[PDB]
Amino acid sequence: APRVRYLAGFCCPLGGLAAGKPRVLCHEAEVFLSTGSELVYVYDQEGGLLTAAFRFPDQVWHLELLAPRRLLYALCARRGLYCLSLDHPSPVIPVDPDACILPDAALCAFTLLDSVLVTLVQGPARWKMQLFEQPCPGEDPRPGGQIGEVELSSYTPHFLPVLCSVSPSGSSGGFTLEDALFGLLFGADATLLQSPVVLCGLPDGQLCCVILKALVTSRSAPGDPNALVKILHHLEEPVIFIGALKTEPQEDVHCDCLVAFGHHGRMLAIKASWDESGKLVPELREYCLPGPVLCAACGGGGRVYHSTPSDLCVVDLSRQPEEGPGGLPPMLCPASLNICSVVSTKLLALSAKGRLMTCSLDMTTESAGQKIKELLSGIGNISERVSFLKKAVDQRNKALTSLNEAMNVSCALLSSGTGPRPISCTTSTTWSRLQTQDVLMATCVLENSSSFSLDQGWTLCIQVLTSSCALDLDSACSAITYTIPVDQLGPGARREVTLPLGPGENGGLDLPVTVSCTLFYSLREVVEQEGVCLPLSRHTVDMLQCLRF
Amino acid sequence: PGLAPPHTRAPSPLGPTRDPVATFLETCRELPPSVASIKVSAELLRAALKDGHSGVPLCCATLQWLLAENAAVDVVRARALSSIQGVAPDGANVHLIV
Amino acid sequence: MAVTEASLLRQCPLLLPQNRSKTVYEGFISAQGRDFHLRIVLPEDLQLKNARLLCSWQLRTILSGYHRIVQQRMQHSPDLMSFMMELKMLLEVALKNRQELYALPPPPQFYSSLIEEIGTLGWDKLVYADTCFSTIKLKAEDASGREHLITLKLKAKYPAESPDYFVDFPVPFCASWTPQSSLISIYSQFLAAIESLKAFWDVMDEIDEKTWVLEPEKPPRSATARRIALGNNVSINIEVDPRHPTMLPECFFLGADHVVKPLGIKLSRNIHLWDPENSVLQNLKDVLEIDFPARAILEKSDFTMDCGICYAYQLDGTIPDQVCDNSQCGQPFHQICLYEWLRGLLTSRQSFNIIFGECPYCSKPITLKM
Amino acid sequence: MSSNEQERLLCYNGEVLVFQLSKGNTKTPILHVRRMVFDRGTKVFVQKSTGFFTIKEENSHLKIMCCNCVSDFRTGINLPYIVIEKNKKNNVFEYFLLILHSTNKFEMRLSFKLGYEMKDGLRVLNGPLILWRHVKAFFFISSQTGKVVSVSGNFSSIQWAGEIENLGMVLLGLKECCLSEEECTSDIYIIPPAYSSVVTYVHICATEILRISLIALTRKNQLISFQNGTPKNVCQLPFGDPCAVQLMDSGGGNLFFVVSFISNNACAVWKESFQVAAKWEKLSLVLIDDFIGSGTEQVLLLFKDSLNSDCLTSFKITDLGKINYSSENRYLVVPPLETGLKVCFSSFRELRQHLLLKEKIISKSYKALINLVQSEQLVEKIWYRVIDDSLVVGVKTTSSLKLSLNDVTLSLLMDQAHDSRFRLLKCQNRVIKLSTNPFKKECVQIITAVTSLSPLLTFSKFC
Amino acid sequence: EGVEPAPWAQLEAPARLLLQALQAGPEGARRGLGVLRALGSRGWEPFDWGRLLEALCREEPVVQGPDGRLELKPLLLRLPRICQRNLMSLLMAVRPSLPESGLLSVLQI
Ligand SMILES: [Zn+2]
Ligand SMILES: [Zn+2]
Repeated sequence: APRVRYLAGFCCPLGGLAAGKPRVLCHEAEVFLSTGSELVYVYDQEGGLLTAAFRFPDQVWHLELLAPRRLLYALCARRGLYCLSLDHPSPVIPVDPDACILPDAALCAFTLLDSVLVTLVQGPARWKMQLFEQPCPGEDPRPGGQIGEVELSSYTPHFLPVLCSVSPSGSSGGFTLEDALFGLLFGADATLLQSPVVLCGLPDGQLCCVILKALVTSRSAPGDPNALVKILHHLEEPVIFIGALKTEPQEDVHCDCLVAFGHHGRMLAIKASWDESGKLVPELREYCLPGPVLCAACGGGGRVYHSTPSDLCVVDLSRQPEEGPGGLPPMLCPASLNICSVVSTKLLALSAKGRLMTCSLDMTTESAGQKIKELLSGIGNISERVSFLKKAVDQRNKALTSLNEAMNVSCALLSSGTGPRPISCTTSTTWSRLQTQDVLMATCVLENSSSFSLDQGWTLCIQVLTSSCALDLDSACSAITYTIPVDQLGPGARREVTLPLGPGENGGLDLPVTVSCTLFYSLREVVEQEGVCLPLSRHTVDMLQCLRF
Repeated sequence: PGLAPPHTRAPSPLGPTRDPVATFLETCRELPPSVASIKVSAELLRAALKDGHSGVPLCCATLQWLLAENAAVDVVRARALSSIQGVAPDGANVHLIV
Repeated sequence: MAVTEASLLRQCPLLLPQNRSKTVYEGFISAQGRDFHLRIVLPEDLQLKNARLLCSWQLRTILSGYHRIVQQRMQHSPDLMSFMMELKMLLEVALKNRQELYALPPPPQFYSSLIEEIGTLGWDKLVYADTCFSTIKLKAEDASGREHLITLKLKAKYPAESPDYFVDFPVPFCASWTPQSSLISIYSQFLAAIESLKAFWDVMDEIDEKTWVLEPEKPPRSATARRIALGNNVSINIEVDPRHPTMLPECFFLGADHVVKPLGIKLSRNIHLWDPENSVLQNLKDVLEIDFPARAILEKSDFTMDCGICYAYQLDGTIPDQVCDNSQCGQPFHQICLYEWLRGLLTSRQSFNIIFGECPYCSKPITLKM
Repeated sequence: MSSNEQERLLCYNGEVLVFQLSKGNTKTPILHVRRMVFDRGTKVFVQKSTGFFTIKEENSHLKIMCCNCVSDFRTGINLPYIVIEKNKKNNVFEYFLLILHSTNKFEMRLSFKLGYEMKDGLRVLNGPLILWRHVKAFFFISSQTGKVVSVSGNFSSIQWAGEIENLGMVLLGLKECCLSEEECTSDIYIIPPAYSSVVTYVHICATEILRISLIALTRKNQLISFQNGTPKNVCQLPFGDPCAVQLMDSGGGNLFFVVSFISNNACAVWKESFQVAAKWEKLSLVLIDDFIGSGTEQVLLLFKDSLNSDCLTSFKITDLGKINYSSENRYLVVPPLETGLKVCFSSFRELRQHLLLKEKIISKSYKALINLVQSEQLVEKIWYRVIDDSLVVGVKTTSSLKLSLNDVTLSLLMDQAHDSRFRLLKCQNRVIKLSTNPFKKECVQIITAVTSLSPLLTFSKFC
Repeated sequence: EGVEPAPWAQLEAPARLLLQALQAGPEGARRGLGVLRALGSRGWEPFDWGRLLEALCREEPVVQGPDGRLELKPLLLRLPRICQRNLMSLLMAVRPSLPESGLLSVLQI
């Protein structure tokens, strides 16, 4: 009867908890959690009380879990990797540095297989992938010696890269494909050897796979990069999430479809085709979703459960092959980042506020009447706000057309149809008289011949250039500029403006004087550096016009 | 400007909607047409407008004398117009009939 | 305007030339209170013989099966302007066809006012409403205790325009619709129409009680027609004018040409002994000087044992012979009729001297061997 | 409310926790917790569990001071606290910070034990942390330290308190002033001191690098945005005396600022367009949680205690959207209507996308417009001074611009949204070439302009 | 290549009989009647004339005359000419029993 329920919420910062880092992991009703602080939490999933609380040093960056071995691996940021016996003889507990193994310190990201550990180590520019044994007998929980390192030569530097395990059928914390796909992506080597393969997405968005049978090397026997790591598709944004998906749904599920995500939301589904050549080709799409995407998961039957920062949204891929677009719902759950999926679908979270919460998915007399009362009121709430948005849409639309007349005017002027039809401005000279003295005025007529009504946003500049030939002594006044807003000009309609050009100082007027008239359109005015200025006429006032008889 | 000889597009004045000090104050801090008329003796106006230029006795000749000082009197002499709608210094319209 | 400098702008406001050489337009196109994405590339010249045009998926869905239409239009439209005209016309069509998807109603009026007005009626009356709240169907009671139904179809604005009214009874229904008129007004009108044809219904009631009505079965309130069988293997069809029901009807006779004569003659004799104070049957019994049988056979009354295309027995020695392999149809046919039916349909497929193809009435596999 | 029998409420992970001191007779008063939850089947609040705490000393004047969540510094875990005063009539006031866990059981942490009565700005914060005042003297008792401490700086009113990235803790009381609550004392990009007259409560919401996208509200019943103290998007509030805001989210984009007022009233206002969406009255209290298990915040309105001498009668819970819940067939009508509501929802959410698409093309089109007309930085940089009744604008050129070959000018253009009027705007253009340590070698060519002030200063301001 | 299905292909099945029937030479009109009595006898005793009367007026696109001229034709002019002439016969035959709203839309065409 509560399709969503709360367990415990945490010390957030402002905004709330960022992405990459935090992790949730459910065991049976044992549950595990990194809030991307130094602290990993353990909850009784029946009763949202805490069993077990752990302090590490420095900011936990990722978890995994081996159920057989009853162990948890926990990456501290600038330290190496600390492993915990789950029985583990205040409910707060520091780790001792004993539980430390491979303090490599320079390691971002790691995964598990069976008896194998795969780390990914930051360096200088070249990231290299390392690989260690992991002791299959219940022993001291050891690394062993490194089998394998290579350079992700492809990779040259907030966003923590991620790795994945992909084992084919017959041969555990990963994904099995169907042998058709497995074969299509990686190829024969991989298929033959029943090699579990590891996919690294990287902050660039680059999604590289590596074949773990093939990563065995020594000082006398180094990794070649180009052999050994290969590069599948390059999303141009950081990678949040990889999985595989059982489309065609007709515990070890044999998936058919490989799923990637970006951050800004290019997602990438991949499938088997075998089409049109009787030959295997991989169906690619690169759909282009909403939002920053901020965690993802896979749940029963071709359904991805993902976050925007708005809302918790979900996609279907189930039903050519896969699909034209993934147009996509929420379920009206807020931004949880840090999601997971256990299959019975019942998925679990940490809410971007700070919240640990568990989503379960799938006539009376007169309180039918109260139902009606309420339902109208709901629509009475919505409708207002719909309407709001239309009016906004009006402003937007009117503006485009408002712009559209701008593009049309601009284009007509930049064309030489050989007569400056659309807008013209004439200038012409007029001896006035002031206080005593005869003065020279230049009348500046703007005339609209064309249809186009020079709306608000438009504005006229005139510039009054003295003599040209820049001097030894820089004059007092190089030139003057006058500038006016044009309003609503209309077709046919006109403005005139007269200036001074004439002497106050010296009785001193020297020629040629030129007056170039021009137009700016203001983009902002209707609501990178931004306007457009457009060049109308350019008239020379010479010694002939300034004569008077 | 409506009566004006050229019938050429001159922009309409619409002088400033507020004072700059007034705009300043409003921003920092957050109908019938009025009439007057006169009547006057035709005999007085006759005897005075005699030196009688030409033209229709009264109303039009009254107008020629009330705008005798205005430059745009000889245009109203030609069109012999007894009622016109001028503008002002403060941009408002004002309609005067005789 | 004449030119597509100004006519274009005036007819496609929201299509902006990105490019100076007015070759790429992009933005929105308007249609029916609804503005939609459009991305319309030209080549180096202003030629639609080669042009790119993509949609949002929202538009392509809405120009479902006009795709080939619009490709043709692009090759055979002269101008961009006329092409936009054609396109907007073409949207208007699409949406006016699929009007079942495309309401936002004006809730503040709509859904509330409907509850108001239905409240004014009373809550017993409504029987069906479709969940688009388009169709509502209402119930009315005769003085005679007979149920008659009324469909209303409602538009986007119910109270502005007439509701479309669909009803059974046989004379053309008239509803004085004002913007001030409402459901109670059309309700009153409907009750008026019931009480008016009251006599016609008492007459049809009387017939369907006392007699072996044959050819309409569970007859609607629509029907004016009542094919009575009488004695056995002879029948009379009686069509009655609703305004003057009691008045003599046009009546005529099916069965044995030998048995039809004397009845057809005695009718001729006794027709002036019709009277509109007694019932149709109380005039017919004393006009034709007979009684009718009171359901002489109620189970095998009659199965139209007829072609179900031509509605005749004996087409050129062929009998209704050819049948359906179905319990729910069992409709006979003729070889010739059914061959000329199924061969015309697109669904049916032809083997050597056999046609497998859909029974006309029930659309189930039926086989014809010539 | 605040007394020996009187209670307070609060919210915590869907549920509404009821703290009630109760005079026990054998003894002194006891804290009794009811942790209650909304059934949805029965449309009421059902007790889900209880907790008690036995108080020792046979003294009166026991008093709740406030209740909220916090997040403890040891664990990280939002816990409901309570602050109790114990007054012995000794001119002594204890002030306990007591925490309740999962277990419907408590833990005392600070006794804190003053002699003078505590009042004004008591606000409890992250590392369970009590900060108060008398006569313009701020003090704080962290639960790490255990000891009374004084705030170094001298401030009037202390509007905001709370943790941020890189700092740990902060106080904003004078908007310039930007403290620590470790080493008592960037102030750079806060709201203007122009606001400092009229602001009476604040509420940040987002922070980056320093930049604080923040809200206020004023004595004048306003409500304001700021992105680096840039006052955008003002609303107006219907009642007077606007105390505080919260936030609520309510599903996609429906984000509201739910404001409590001193006149026993409240509003919500619709961020997306600063608009009052709704107004309520008499509001004994308000809390903001997903009381349903939908996954979107709702809001609870409690109505007055005159009705019954009981708390959670007269209540009302809503989204301001799909949910409104509260205290002759008709049925064939419902699946129409419900289905109806749901379609408009699809319409809201779809127009919302629609609008943004429009915006994006518009933007697409200016940039199209700007490349329609058409890299090398010809001009360094703009500056300006005021000389008396003279606006003097200038700039610095680079090498690229040869004044030998190009007559150049420098106009100004006013913004018409201010300038309703045709005043023509003039400016005078000078070239200034200055030789730079002549004792290759640097010439400084600068172009600059002038015009008058009091023409522009019509609207207190322009751009 | 040049398959077109009949214009009434998409319609509710009993229309599809009515107009399938009226395709067939001058006794089309009885066959129309035959159908009406044969659907008073099947389980939808009514036949929703307001369905069919909309469908007739609603227009669709055609490109005829040259290879290139776009037009909007209603159903009535688009469907088989003998089905026209008999429809129209049948509608004098059941005029009383149709609503006016539809009829007038038909006629105007
Ligand atoms: Zn036949
Ligand atoms: Zn059949």
